[PDB]
Amino acid sequence: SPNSQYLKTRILDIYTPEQRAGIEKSEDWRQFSRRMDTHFPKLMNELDSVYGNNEALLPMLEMLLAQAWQSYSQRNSSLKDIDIARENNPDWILSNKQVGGVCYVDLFAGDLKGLKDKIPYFQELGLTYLYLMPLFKCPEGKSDGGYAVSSYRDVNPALGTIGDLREVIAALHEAGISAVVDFIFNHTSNEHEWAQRCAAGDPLFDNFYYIFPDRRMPDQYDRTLREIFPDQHPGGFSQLEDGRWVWTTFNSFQWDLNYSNPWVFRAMAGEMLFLANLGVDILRMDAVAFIWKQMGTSCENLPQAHALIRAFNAVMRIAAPAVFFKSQAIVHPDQVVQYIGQDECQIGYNPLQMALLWNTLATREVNLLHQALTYRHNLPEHTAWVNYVRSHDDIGWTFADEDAAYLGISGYDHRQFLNRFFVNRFDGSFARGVPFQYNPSTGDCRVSGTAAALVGLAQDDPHAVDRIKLLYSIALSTGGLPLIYLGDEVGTLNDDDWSQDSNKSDDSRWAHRPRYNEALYAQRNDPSTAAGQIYQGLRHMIAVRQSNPRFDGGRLVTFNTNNKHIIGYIRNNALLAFGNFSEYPQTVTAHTLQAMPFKAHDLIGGKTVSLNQDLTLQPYQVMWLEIA
Ligand SMILES: OC[C@H]1O[C@H](O[C@H]2[C@H](O)[C@@H](O)[C@@H](O[C@H]3[C@H](O)[C@@H](O)[C@@H](O[C@H]4[C@H](O)[C@@H](O)[C@@H](O)O[C@@H]4CO)O[C@@H]3CO)O[C@@H]2CO)[C@H](O)[C@@H](O)[C@@H]1O
Ligand SMILES: OC[C@H]1O[C@H](O[C@H]2[C@H](O)[C@@H](O)[C@@H](O)O[C@@H]2CO)[C@H](O)[C@@H](O)[C@@H]1O
Repeated sequence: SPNSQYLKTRILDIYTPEQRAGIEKSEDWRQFSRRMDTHFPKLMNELDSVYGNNEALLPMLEMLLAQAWQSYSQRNSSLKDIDIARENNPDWILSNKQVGGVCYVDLFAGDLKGLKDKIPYFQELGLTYLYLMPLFKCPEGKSDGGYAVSSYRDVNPALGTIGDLREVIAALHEAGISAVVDFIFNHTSNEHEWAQRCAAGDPLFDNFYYIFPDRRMPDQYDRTLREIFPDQHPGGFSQLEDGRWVWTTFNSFQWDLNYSNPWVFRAMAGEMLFLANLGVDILRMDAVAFIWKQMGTSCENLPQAHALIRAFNAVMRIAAPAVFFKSQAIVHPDQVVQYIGQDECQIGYNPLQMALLWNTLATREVNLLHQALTYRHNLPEHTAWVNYVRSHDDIGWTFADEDAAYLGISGYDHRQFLNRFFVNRFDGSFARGVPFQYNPSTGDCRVSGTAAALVGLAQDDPHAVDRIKLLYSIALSTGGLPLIYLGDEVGTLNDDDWSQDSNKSDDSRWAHRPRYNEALYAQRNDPSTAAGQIYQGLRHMIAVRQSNPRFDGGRLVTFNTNNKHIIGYIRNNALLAFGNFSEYPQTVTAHTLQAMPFKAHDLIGGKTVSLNQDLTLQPYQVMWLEIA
């Protein structure tokens, strides 16, 4: 394998002797050169572990590195300052000051210019992180909400132009807000030029996807493949009009890119650099679990998949240090955490905590939640969880069967209950969600519906508002970067047109993808409305989280409350949080609190709480007690 010095000499060969001398003395090159030496070894090692002695590895690497230099050279000065800042502050992601929000530009603000006008609200809310859903060109009609990309360079015309996106990102930076977008690197739409040219037999795009002559291999692969959208098609393949079959983990119009082809890595690395120079701070690595296939395996979380992401990481460490990755692996907890690392994905969605928040509301028992916060919360240094309550996607019950078994709980039976409860098919349920992808051959099913709809706000359940504040309080204080599903802060309900919409009716996730509700937002400052109660409640926790250093970092120590309905944990050995998941008053005995100070200030209610006597929490009450 070649080394950093050798490759750098060849990168400079594109310059005339006179030009070369000038480049080598420039600041840009000095920085690039330094980063090459520091991070190239990792890049080479990761790529070698995946491609081995492939003849195209060296040629691809030099092409990519030449691109990396040009990209860094062109990179805007303001972005390079951010590169330096984060390069010397890897834990910026762990700061309690961070609070993120996510929205669809079209649903929330119409278009990019309209989004730009919403920035003042984002600052009002206190956001320092804004994640925007798929913005680029995609097939008209069904595109899996923009996740079927037909062009990584051209913005969806309905949203604006690439120029408007640049302006938006710069406006967010001016407002002290980081820009976060998806890096849909596991697949493209079947209308993408690469897909068309590959299928057409263009030699320049040979093996860019996984195409087969018949069902021989697809049937073999399907013996071990998990079905993501069983409603759309069985297994992981779709048939082309000409009779061939293509690997399609998700919708039939989404073709899995073939990373076993080094030129695919190079191609996508190029797209990553493009986004990088737009000033994107964080890239949501869509479907990281599926980027490597191997017959006989689930084709999820394979070693090469992890290696490739680490290879991508190195490319950013070299040509755009400010760009961090956000893993979005919704898989077994043991696999989820493997994507999180300083040299892989610095942050990642925490589906375990999210799924258990909802589980606890249904069961009223914090057992599983406590277990998770105790054994699966702390992460390696320089990494953090992205804690959330809801997202653009359905809710999956991704807790570990092995973990549940320890608690005497049958995963299969328990999920059946949860699914029934949240789709209002369980006596007394307050949830008003709808099913998603019920799989008759496995019994699996997921849930769609907004946070407000799932807690009973649709029917005006008197506990609805408190439930919302309770869930968000935990995502906001356990340690990690909290990501609010914009619209939740005012109690937005399900969209009630999706089921009638020809392009959405077969995807219930659209139920929880409502448009900006002018009426609810207009009530955010009115304490007598649910919108106001929710907004002020959440805004206060946001204010406290960001100004109080006791919430800093991502580490926590659980506290045994001795009450199966109350969750408890301590941050920095100075903040004791209690959360009552019961609709009835619940007590934490004075005996249980003997090690605590006689009195402590509750940052939530603002009152002084006595801990030398039984502490009774009202239904769904949350307390953030300063014990130090
Ligand atoms: O305040 C609301 C209700 O609270 C109480 O009922 C709770 C239970 O206390 C919880 O434990 C839970 O019960 C679920 C259980 O979590 C779930 O696993 C499932 O249990 C199955 C089990 O999986 C299966 O292996 C086998 O053992 O059968 C079990 C029973 O079907 O389903 C349980 C619910 O049926 O949630 C309920 C509901 O919140 C309290 O007892 C109620 O009176 C009260 O209304
Ligand atoms: O904050 C220290 C410790 O307090 C509690 O421990 C209790 C325990 O539950 C009782 O069984 C008894 O031993 O008194 C202890 C207090 O001195 C929490 O339960 C525990 O998690 C926490 O670490």
